[PDB]
Amino acid sequence: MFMINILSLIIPILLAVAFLTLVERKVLGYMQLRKGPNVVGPYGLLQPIADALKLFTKEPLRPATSSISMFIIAPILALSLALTMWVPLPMPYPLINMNLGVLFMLAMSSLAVYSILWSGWASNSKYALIGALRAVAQTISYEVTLAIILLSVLLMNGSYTLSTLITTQEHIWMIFTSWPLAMMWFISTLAETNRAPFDLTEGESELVSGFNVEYAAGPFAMFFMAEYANIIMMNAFTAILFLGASHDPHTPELYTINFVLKTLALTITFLWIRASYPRFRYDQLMHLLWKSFLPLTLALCMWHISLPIMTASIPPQS
Amino acid sequence: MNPIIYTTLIMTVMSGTMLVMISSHWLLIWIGFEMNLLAMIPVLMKNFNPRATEAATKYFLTQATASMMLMMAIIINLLYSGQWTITKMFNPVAMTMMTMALAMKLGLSPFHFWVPEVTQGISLQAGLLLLTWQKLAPLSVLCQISQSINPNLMLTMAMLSILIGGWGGLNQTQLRKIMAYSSIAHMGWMTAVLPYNTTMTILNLLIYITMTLAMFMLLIHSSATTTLSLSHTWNKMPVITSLMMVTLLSMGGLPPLSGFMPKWMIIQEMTKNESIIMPTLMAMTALLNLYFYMRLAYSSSLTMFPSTNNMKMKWQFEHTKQMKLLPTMIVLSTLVLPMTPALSSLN
Amino acid sequence: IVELPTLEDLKVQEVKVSSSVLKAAAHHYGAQCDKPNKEFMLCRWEEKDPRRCLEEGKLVNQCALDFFRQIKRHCAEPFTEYWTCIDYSGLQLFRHCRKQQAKFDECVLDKLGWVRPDLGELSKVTKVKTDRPLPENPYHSRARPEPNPEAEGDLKPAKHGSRLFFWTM
Amino acid sequence: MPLVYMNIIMAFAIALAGLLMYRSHLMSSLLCLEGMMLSLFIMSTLIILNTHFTLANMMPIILLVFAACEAALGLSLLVMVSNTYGTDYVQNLNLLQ
Amino acid sequence: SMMKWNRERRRLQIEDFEARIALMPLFQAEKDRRVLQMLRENLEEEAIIMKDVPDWKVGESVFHTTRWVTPMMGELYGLRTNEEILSATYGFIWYT
Amino acid sequence: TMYIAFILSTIFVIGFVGFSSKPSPIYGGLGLIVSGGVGCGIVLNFGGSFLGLMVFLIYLGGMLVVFGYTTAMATEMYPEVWVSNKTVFGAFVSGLMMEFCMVYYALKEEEVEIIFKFNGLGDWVIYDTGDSGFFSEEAMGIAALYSYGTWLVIVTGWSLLIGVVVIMEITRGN
Amino acid sequence: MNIMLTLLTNVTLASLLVLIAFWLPQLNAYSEKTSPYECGFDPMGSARLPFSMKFFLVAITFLLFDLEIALLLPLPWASQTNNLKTMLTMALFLLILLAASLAYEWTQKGLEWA
Amino acid sequence: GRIASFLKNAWAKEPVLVASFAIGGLAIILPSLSPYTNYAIRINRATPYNYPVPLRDDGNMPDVPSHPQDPQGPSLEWLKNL
Amino acid sequence: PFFDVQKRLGLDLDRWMTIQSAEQPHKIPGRCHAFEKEWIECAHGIGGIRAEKECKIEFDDFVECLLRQKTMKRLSAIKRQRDKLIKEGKYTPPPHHLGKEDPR
Repeated sequence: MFMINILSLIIPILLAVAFLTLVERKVLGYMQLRKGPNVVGPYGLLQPIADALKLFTKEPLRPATSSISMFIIAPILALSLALTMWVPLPMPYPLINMNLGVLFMLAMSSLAVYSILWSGWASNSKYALIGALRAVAQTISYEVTLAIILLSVLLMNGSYTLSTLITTQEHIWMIFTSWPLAMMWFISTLAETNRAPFDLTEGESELVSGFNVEYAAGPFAMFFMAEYANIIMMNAFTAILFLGASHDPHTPELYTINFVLKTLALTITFLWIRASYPRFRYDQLMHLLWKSFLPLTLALCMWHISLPIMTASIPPQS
Repeated sequence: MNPIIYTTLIMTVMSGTMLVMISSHWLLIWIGFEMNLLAMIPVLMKNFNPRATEAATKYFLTQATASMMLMMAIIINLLYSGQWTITKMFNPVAMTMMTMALAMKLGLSPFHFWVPEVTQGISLQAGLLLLTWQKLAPLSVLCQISQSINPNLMLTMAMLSILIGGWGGLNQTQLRKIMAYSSIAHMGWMTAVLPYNTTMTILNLLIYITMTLAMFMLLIHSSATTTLSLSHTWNKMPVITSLMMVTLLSMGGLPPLSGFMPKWMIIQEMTKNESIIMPTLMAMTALLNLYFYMRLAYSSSLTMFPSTNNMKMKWQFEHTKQMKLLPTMIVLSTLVLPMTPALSSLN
Repeated sequence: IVELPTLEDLKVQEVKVSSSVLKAAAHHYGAQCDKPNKEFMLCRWEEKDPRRCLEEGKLVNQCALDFFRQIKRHCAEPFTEYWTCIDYSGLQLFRHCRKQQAKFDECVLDKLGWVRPDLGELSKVTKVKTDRPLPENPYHSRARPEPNPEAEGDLKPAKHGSRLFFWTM
Repeated sequence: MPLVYMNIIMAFAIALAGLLMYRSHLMSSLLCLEGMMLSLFIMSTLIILNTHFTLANMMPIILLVFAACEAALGLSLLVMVSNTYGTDYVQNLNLLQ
Repeated sequence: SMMKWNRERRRLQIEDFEARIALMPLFQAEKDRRVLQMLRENLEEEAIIMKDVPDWKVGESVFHTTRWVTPMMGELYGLRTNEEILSATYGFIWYT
Repeated sequence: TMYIAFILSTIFVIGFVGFSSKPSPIYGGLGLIVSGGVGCGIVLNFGGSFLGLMVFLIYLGGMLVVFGYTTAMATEMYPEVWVSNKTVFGAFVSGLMMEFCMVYYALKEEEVEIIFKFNGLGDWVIYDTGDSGFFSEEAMGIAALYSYGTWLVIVTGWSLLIGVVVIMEITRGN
Repeated sequence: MNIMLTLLTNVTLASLLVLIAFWLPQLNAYSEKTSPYECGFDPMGSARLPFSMKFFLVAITFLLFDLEIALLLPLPWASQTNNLKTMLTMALFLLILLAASLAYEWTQKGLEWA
Repeated sequence: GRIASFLKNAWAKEPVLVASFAIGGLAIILPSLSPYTNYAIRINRATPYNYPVPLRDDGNMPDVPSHPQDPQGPSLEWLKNL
Repeated sequence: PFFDVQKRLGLDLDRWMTIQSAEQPHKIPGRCHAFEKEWIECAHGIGGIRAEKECKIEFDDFVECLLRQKTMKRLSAIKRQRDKLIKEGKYTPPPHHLGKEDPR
């Protein structure tokens, strides 16, 4: 019956990305004073399914110039990995007890953007190619610092296994120990997921919906959907990794009741970022990283390498 | 590229070979070549030409595939004996490939085709360094795996290197390509005797390096390149053409000269092994190798090709930036013949 | 052609307590059962062949049986109250329960009367007397082939030296 | 030797023959070379996993490094050749094979 | 705080290592007898199956060596049901 | 059994069949993606999980992306699909028949005559007991790299560093 | 097994969404509707060569850092080795070179990104 | 003297980088100073993934305890007090 | 020129990584440590040449330790033999439900 467990992991999350869309227009609406979607609800609630139906019902043309195979395979990979990254996530009990699933989170995250590269390559359009390319730039440029700071915050939990990361937070929370790395992790999740100030992949006014343009109905729904999969997912990831909680094994549910709060509390923040800052432009986007984030990530890294020895505080896990 | 970086590259090449000459573990040898490569390519790219670029493309492409086959054959060796120490290899299908990989690294024929071309693409500095220092490391490992070599496979490339090192030498004008066929020919003589007795190899190696240092220092001293360009030099600084003659003859191995010492020890060693026919063919072809050294001598010192007028002003201006190491590199590469026995110092 | 023990001669009634229950009390089990135990493993690491030490491998089984027989008549309800607490976690972590261990360890330290070893104690290597010979050559192996002579005298000067070709001296 | 190893070795042989059949723009060759690299990696790691020859668990990753490293270099040369042409192997300045 | 908690967890860890380290030896005994058992049994099944072959020393060690080897867990499951083999080798890795 | 590791080896090899054939670098990049995931899976089956995830991360998550940059610099109009030429497609089929002959040899169950003998049967057979304490062999096995193997760390550091220098001294020249 | 099963269910799920995406609207594709978008007016030419040294000049540096972090990964486990003073220098060492490499790029003006 | 002055300058100019060098070097110089480091390595001597194979008796020796827990082997409660 | 400076200076910086045994972290045994140990103890003053004669048997057993080649050809011969008996013989009932689960 493991299969029904998996299905039980995949349906609720898709429902969550739909209602995530709706919340996005809501909050992001009230920042603007204007109310968000409302009339169709009554509280808007029925909207996202009407939305998705509007999409899938609508004709999804196969472009004349595009090669078709890449053009179809890319969205598939997008939702694929967007969902697959969810499996080893301790809530509290992981669906899979990977010995080193964090590293796996990095693996999925790193194959993610490759789909963007195909998405813009097979699309054949000028905007497609240029936007896709700059997209891959910002992405990788952030995955390096990404993985380093994640390393440095992992020296002290003990090991790459995720469940232990609960155990190592049975009191103080990791964040008080190494918040600056939490900042850089936050922003790196704010760019790797391609979000608000780090907005370039969509391009928007800069490049009229970026790479995603030539995709029409359903595949567009897939990239859109998968994008929100990554946003909520890196949010949850940050939540478990920098914000611990009380956990009685006899009542696991209690913990989850807490956890969705602590993660939702993050996701909303991205939206409340979106309502706040103009995008960086491709120079500065990479400037602040290579010039400014990174060296601190290193100095902090040696520092965190060095605390366990000076403090004689080396974490247990073999 | 400022000297402070250039010197770090060249020193890390020296290190990248020294490492091969030190480590016993195989992985450090493949690391030795691998580090050697990365540090070898950029130095070919100084000055930078539309030509030089594709020169480096050739060199990298062949060295990379060679290093690949080598690592594969190491891994196969490990699979069938679980070792990393150099020693004997324990699986002929692997061993022949380690021989092939090294055969590319020396540039022995029929793998040789890259070497005459690459030499064409770079200045005589980077050229000389390529034809001497790069010849150390792969030989440095062949001496260590002389114990189990499959002599047939070695002598075949060892001969064919001499024939190809001959016939492709009669044909060219511009000197650098000729120096390439000279070296590609001497490597046949080094790698020939290797199965039988490594000390003769290392002797021949020393003579070869001394020789090609003599030549390339001379070509540098006159900045000649194409044969005709060399032809003018007899009037300006007659000595150095009058000295290219000799060093060329020492390439040719006319017997009073030092360059005869290699061949004449080699012929000894192989003759103890019987194998009497092979050195006869080899020594006969070495003649063919000599002949284009002679023709090149005719362009230069023995006869005066017509001078161009513009040369006259150049007579007022002495050459500068003297290269200290040169005179000794001439003299050792010539007069040393009644000092063969000292070869036993190499044990 | 390899020698083997008969299918029967090895046979011994198994310990059949579950692993969680086993672990709950094993911390004492090391403290009490011991001499046969270390005799056993020392016997194993000596000659490597299992068959050689298989008998001691029986003796340890029965020793452990006697250990639990000593257990069940006394502490049990506190004991079950303990390992039931522990088996509930799939990490088998000691930290999750602990308090019951107060019950169990006290009921034993009184009613059957002997102390639990401290955390820094079992790990240390133990001296062990034994009567059976340490094996001649555990690897069996073979002869070590005769080494080449390291013969030497002193160096008189070469008879004519550098005798190769025309050189005289 | 178990058949799987034979299969990976054969993947090497194809990863070489592909490099040497060698055609049109050379970027394909840097690919084929990297594929070759990957086959050697996997063939090594399976072995170090086999015999529990634990120290050598360090090698494959180190192997990977330099190998990837040279390939990382290789693209740069391609750039230069791409810089003057828009790459193709079909165009070579040098004479005498 | 991280120092305190981390050290303490190191203590409960090392104590857990004493726990396992106390459990170990009899497991060694069990795996021992079980191995020799399976080896005997499979050897007997060899005596039945290969007996038809005119020329077949039965159970011969491939080695010259007298010494025990601890068999590769391939021959040890030379005839077992496929499910038992799935339990045998991949069973850890495929386990969650 | 499942022979799953072996069939993964087969998909691996055809991954190199479509890859070693040379039909625009981008599709070859796909070829190394497929062969990449298949690779990490295969090495995962012996449980050297950390390494399989190195390659699944460091290689495919690194390389083939930068190749997804070279093609932006190379491309040329009308890149060829595998089907787009007789020699390319001919080559792909040329790989398929050979590897299929190998699988047929696996059906033969006889030791392979090619090059050198392949002992045959299932992969599982070579496995031995993996018994250990609360640590995988791999973990401390690679952890050894720092404390117990400083020399390699030195030469790798030096090498990568001066490799960056080389990239400089090539690109700056223009 | 476990993981392969979830991979299969995910990919089959997505592929199912694709098939219900195409074989459903059931309407009229035709030329010019299917022509590539170019903000109205037709393209001046199919996508070619957006060449830039400023791509690889940094992207290669990405690749050579990613190889480095690949060596950083063993660290958490290496931290528990019996002899840290033998280790610790190296733990710092690579990071220095990482930084050093960057530093060298930092000021040879090789890091113009963009 | 004056060299201190351009720290005010750099701190005015590139603070990020300044903090970076600060902790980045301090993390290297500091560790040798800390006494706990000697304990730190010591802890990892204490924990035994591998089994402690017993040694045969051979005339006293005698610091090796012959178990049960003879007070002859290493003390470890020093660690317990931490 | 196998300079062996690492030996003369005693640095040993390379030597450790060599060989199946030779001290490994947490003293984890090689899978084929024993045949290897014997085979190397056989190998010293004999040096290289005579060593490929006299120590051949040891290296052989070490080979089979590495590849398990011969035991696989045998085991394959048995399993292929069993098919011939598959109709003539029913093999063993317990494999299916014997005391092997009682066995621990």
